[PDB]
Amino acid sequence: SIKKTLFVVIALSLVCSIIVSAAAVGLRDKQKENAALDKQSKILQVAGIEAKGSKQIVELFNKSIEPRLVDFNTGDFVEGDAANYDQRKAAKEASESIKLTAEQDKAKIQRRANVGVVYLVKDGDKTSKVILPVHGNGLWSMMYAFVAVETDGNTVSGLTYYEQGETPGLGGEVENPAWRAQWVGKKLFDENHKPAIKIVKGGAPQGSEHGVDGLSGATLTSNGVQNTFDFWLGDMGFGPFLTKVRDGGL
Amino acid sequence: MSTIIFGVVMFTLIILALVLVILFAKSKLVPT
Amino acid sequence: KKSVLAPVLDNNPIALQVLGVCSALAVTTKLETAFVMTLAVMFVTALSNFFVSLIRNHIPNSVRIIVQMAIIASLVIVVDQILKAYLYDISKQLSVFVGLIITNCIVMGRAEAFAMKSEPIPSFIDGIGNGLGYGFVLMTVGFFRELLGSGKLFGLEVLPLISNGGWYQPNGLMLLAPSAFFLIGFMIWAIRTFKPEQVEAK
Amino acid sequence: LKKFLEDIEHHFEPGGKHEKWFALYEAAATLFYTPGLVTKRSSHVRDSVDLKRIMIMVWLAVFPAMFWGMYNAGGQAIAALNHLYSGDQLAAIVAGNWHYWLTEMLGGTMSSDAGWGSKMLLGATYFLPIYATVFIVGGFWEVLFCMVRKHEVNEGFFVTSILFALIVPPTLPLWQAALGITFGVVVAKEVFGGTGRNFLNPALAGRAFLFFAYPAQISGDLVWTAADGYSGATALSQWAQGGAGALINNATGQTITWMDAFIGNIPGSIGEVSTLALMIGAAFIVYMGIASWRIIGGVMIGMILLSTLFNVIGSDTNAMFNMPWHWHLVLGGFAFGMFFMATDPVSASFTNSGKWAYGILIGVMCVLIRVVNPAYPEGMMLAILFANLFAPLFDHVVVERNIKRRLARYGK
Amino acid sequence: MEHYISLLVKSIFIENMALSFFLGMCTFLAVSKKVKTSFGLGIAVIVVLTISVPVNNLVYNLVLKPDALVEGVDLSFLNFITFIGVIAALVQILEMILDRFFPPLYNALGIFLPLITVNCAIFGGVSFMVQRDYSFAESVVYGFGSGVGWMLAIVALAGIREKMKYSDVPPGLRGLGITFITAGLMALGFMSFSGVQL
Amino acid sequence: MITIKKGLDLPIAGTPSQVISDGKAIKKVALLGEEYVGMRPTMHVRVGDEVKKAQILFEDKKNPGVKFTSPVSGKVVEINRGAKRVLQSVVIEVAGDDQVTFDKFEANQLASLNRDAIKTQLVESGLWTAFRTRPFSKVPAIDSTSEAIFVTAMDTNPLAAEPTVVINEQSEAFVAGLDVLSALTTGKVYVCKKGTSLPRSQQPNVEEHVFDGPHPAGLAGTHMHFLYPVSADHVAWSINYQDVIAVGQLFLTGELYTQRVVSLAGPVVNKPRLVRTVMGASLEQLVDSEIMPGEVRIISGSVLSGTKATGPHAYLGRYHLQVSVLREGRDKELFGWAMPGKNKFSVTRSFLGHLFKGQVYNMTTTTNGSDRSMVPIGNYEKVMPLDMEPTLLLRDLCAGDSDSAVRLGALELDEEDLALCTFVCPGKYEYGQLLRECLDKIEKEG
Ligand SMILES: Cc1cc2nc3c(=O)[nH]c(=O)nc-3n(C[C@H](O)[C@H](O)[C@H](O)CO)c2cc1C
Ligand SMILES: COC1=C(OC)C(=O)C(CC=C(C)C)=C(C)C1=O
Ligand code: FES
Repeated sequence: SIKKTLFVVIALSLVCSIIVSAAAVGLRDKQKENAALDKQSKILQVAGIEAKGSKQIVELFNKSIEPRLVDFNTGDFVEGDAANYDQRKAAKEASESIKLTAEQDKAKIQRRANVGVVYLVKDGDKTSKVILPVHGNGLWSMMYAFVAVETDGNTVSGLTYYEQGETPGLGGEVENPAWRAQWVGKKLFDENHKPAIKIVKGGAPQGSEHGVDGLSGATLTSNGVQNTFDFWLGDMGFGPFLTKVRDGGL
Repeated sequence: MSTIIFGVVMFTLIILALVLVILFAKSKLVPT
Repeated sequence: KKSVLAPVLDNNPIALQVLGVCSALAVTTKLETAFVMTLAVMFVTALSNFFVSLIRNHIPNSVRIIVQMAIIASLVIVVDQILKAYLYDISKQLSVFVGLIITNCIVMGRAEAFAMKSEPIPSFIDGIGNGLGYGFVLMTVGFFRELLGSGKLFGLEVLPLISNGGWYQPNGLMLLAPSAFFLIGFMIWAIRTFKPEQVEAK
Repeated sequence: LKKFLEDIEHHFEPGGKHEKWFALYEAAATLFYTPGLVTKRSSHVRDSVDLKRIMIMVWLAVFPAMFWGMYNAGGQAIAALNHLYSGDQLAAIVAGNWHYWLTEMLGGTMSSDAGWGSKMLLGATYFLPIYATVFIVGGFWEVLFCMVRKHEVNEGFFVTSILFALIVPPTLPLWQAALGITFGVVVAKEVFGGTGRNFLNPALAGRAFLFFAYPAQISGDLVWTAADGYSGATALSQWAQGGAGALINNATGQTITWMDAFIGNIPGSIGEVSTLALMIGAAFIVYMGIASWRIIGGVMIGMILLSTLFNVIGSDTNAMFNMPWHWHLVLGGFAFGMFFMATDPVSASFTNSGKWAYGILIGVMCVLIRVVNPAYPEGMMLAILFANLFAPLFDHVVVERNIKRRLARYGK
Repeated sequence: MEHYISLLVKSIFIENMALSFFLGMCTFLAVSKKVKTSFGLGIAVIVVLTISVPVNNLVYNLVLKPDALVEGVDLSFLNFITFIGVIAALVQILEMILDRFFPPLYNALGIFLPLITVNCAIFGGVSFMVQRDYSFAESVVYGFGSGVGWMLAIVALAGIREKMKYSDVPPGLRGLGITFITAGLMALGFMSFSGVQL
Repeated sequence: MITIKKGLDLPIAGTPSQVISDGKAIKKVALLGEEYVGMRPTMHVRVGDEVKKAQILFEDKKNPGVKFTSPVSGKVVEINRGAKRVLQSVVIEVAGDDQVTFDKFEANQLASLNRDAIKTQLVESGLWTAFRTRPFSKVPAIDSTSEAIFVTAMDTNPLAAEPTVVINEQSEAFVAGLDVLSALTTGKVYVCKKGTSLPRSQQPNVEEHVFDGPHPAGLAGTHMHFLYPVSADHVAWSINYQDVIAVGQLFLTGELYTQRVVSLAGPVVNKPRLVRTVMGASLEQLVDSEIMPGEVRIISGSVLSGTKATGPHAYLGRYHLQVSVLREGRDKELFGWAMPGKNKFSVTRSFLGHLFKGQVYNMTTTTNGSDRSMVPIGNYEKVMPLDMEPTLLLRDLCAGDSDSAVRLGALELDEEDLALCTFVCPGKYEYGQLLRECLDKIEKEG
């Protein structure tokens, strides 16, 4: 009884474990590249690069995009494994992130990683754009976006929200191509270099350097978008980094 | 293949521990 | 052959046996997740029944559940690893419900009720049949939820949304959980209208 | 009329050529004349009250709210139109919308000096099509279910239809109103067997369908005033943004006083704005014994306690924390739901002790959703639907205590 | 205590396991015929969930999480087999304990244990705990709160179904069909808490 | 004193004058077979047979040993039967004065009589059927005992006779009957009355309790709920005051006492008054020449709980002490449900009638509406004085859930206890019939 019970359990466990372990280890490398290619495809899209096949995405990402670490406090580049840096995981660790106060936490993120990752879009050997990952709390969930900025450090080249959970008809319009097209050509800062991008409720004026139309019937999500850019363009975000970029960096 | 070997050992040991606990509990609780 | 098609309408796992309800509510927001979940449940149920029937004469009764869940979980782990490697986008949408295939009442229900007392080949057929009935509900519910909540089928635009210059305003409630309860309930009303023998007595 | 009804009676009785329409015939014949039936068993005499009179008193009790709502809806629309447009631009707007030029065709005016007749007429053009669509679509479902199950049409749909029409924005599309009433009548009421056999409020279940299925047409700043191109927040939305100081009517530039909200000079749902009109209607049905004062008392107790608790706690970020109880009373659909929707006897608790707990739960939930839920400025519909789920549970607690007393022979 | 109290309220009303994540529906729809039967099942779910979540949290953090035993070895692929194995063992042990020393408890809780041995509600709660990376104290609060929320939903459904003794459901919807519609209407009410960022 | 607040007194016109007068000569009487709960008759007589007074007519199969005896001396003329051959009535035409005699005692020794001797004399005389048990409102088994016997010395029914007038005429018989009941019971005797003085028994186990308030203050079910709660293991007996008088006459004179005093009343009665009559008297002959013209309904018992006395049922009931006559309300009114209702009575305040407090109503048999589902506007709680949840109990009766109804107190109730609930029901449910079906199901499975 006991001998038969243990023999069956041990034999069954060994066979199951071997199949499970082989599948988990053999497929592990392909699993981690699928996660990478999902984000790499999104960064290529916001940068304005056409890529359809998985191989095409990999070759274009390596050729055109160079990830680099940036320290938020100083605005200087930091040496590290940029392609494998996880900013979200670093934001949840006390040794690699700072807790924000009520005054500073405009976007309601409650924490901020010490060092972030930016993506330099290079045409050959000269940087043409910089991709800044920003995030801020919406009405229902945290919203993550990529914003493409020209080398002048003021002009927006494109925007793409790649992770949001707002209502599809109200708030989910952050992914609407028509709304995203409005961000092209806008200026992030005024002549005093203060953050000046504004989400205008009821529709921005047609000729405007800083105004972007708000989401119809979605004032709360629009406030989340406005707070997101207010924080990340401030001194606590990419403020000093964009100040150095506009001075002749990159 | 250290991960595979560790996976095989831990998978067997976890199940064996669960089986032994149930058998010990049944022997010490269920009347006979 | 009749054993394959019996769990579709005569003995439907969800409409009659009240098994597998949890996944039917969650994953049916899209046809792509409903189709993948259908294949995964059909794959796991058929193989779990097959392997359990092979060793049905040696499973100790004291730890019978542990032995059965060791086979069921191992198959689901392999399915989860494969989905992460080849269907990463769909696997991310399925979230925790890939793991919940282990606790799906259909998989354990058929393994205990049928596989323990049947030959492996009929057990494999029984698992395929119950997967077809389970999938029939998932695809039917997923069809209405996706078409009426997004105007799309498998991501292909069938009804042009007004936000994209179309004419159809998507129904927000179809993307919310209460619609899944309603659709299943009315689906049962339709099945038992054409199958009066399934009507519960008062 | 009476002779015609008697003559055609044999056609709808079994064996006649119109047997399948028997349900419709009794709905019409009994509508005009009493059935003329005598008792068959003990209690050879009966009380004069029946379901028809109970439903008709509630239906009449909302008439003051209905008429003021049409007057207020027109007044808000006309004021906003003259705030935005003038001269030829206003003339083009009037010609482009059939509500506006129909009002001017029937002797009314869209000018800023329009009288109460023009304002009520403009509100009528927005409310009557909604009420007609709700009545016809809902009535078809009620009759169809009764014909299939071979039962007489029970009363209560007149209350459901008029209440649903009064709790929607004046700009609601007609096709959405048809879908909303269909969900409320069929899913919430008819699949359970009709009047008296459901557990969920039918009118609010229909409104919850529109709330979540098509939130763009039942929320925001574009649906509460029936003026084309006019964007304006309401008092609950404005208070959530900037507290008491933010209550400004942009159509006229005047602050929203407490008396303005109490009388009903505010935008919102058609029949919810006037708390005074709802009080008059509620007083008549509470006095008649149709509406339960225990439920109404419980709602007030719940709202007063929780709102006072929020005021004492205070918040330097959420302005909804400092709203007093009397501001909660006169804003939103609190008064409408408390007087005419929380008092639905079928959806409420069946015990007097349960009714107090049922009412308190509604009052607590309504204030909670207003204050600590940022997505929704109001929570009365959600509060009542939530309390409909626990209404049987309150009864279960009460009866189990009663059974325990009985098993002890009531103390012998 | 505000952090733990906030988590407790979040797991009961904001993220109710039965009416916001809809796990365990099979036993939820079936056993909800009677209030006392549902009340007994709900307590059993609370006890199993309050024990299973903290134990699996200890196992995951000490063994299965990356770099737990040996640096560079990730055994997270064993999560599924380990979690259900612990749950399947603890439930069976409770049957052997209650039926032996506490016959009154075995009638009250033991008779419902076989149903929830592999129920989706227990496994789903453990999976959510791993995703959210709770601590041990948070695991106890989350496990207890999830069970209370699950018990609250099934008892509320049981009271509704007992009230429905007077209903006139059509034969096609009688039984399972009307129960699905009832639970869908209950989901609408619980959406009142949706949007509360607690 | 126990005061009842919840309840309703019907202000129906035609109240009787509380003066006893001689009634019409009654030429035939009958015993109604359907008014006894669970009674399966074994006939001991045939058509044409001549029967003596207090001679057994039929026996009960389901209650062995119980004898139903003739109230008068005469000839069996007809044995009416209905659907499934149910015994409707056994009619005897009055002719002669032959009778069966029994033992008679003195008033001093009545309280010391043996219980078996008392039971034997009551059963043989047929007076044992006056007792009804609670629960189930059945005639008690001859071998059973009760620790509580309730004497209904009051009547709050509409148009009911005042018990004070009848008891004062038969004070000696009433006290003698109480002494017999005191020896019969193993516990106590509860004489439930109003504040008016009544003749008193000197026995220590006979207790007078005063009940005040509107209907149903006078019902035996209300008295039991407040003095001796009943259940499966606590069975009480009830008996009305006029039957207590008959018990006293039986043990004092040795002869069955079948005289009754019933109130003849109602809107269509020309002279409402108390009339002397006999048990089971033909209501067609009693009511002859007493009613205004038109289609009328004659009711044995009260309007709230009584038997439609038509055809084979046109005889005074065993437990009925009044005869009510009403018009048949067949008129159809145009928008009658929406009228202000100056002359319409209601427990609610939806009509102008309640604004006139001193108004009496010529109530007819109209239903005032069609049958509908129950919508609980709270009318039941206003008329139910017992510690029950009326709305939830009534839903169980409509749903047929006998087990839940028992837990909610259905065993403590009779049909008359739910008469007010039937009256005020907006959905026009008849809860008396539903309760009896639940009680029949409970007994069958017991
Ligand atoms: C005082 C009162 C309030 C009512 N309130 C509502 C209501 O808010 N919504 C509704 O659909 N029906 C309402 N009704 C009608 C009816 O009672 C209700 O639809 C029931 O749910 C029908 O079973 C009400 C009826 C009364 C007498
Ligand atoms: C107010 O009471 C009511 C009626 O008459 C008085 C109805 O005819 C009807 C029936 C209506 C239709 C459309 C058949 C209802 C529902 C009702 O509530
Ligand atoms: S499928 Fe989840 S409990 Fe059955």
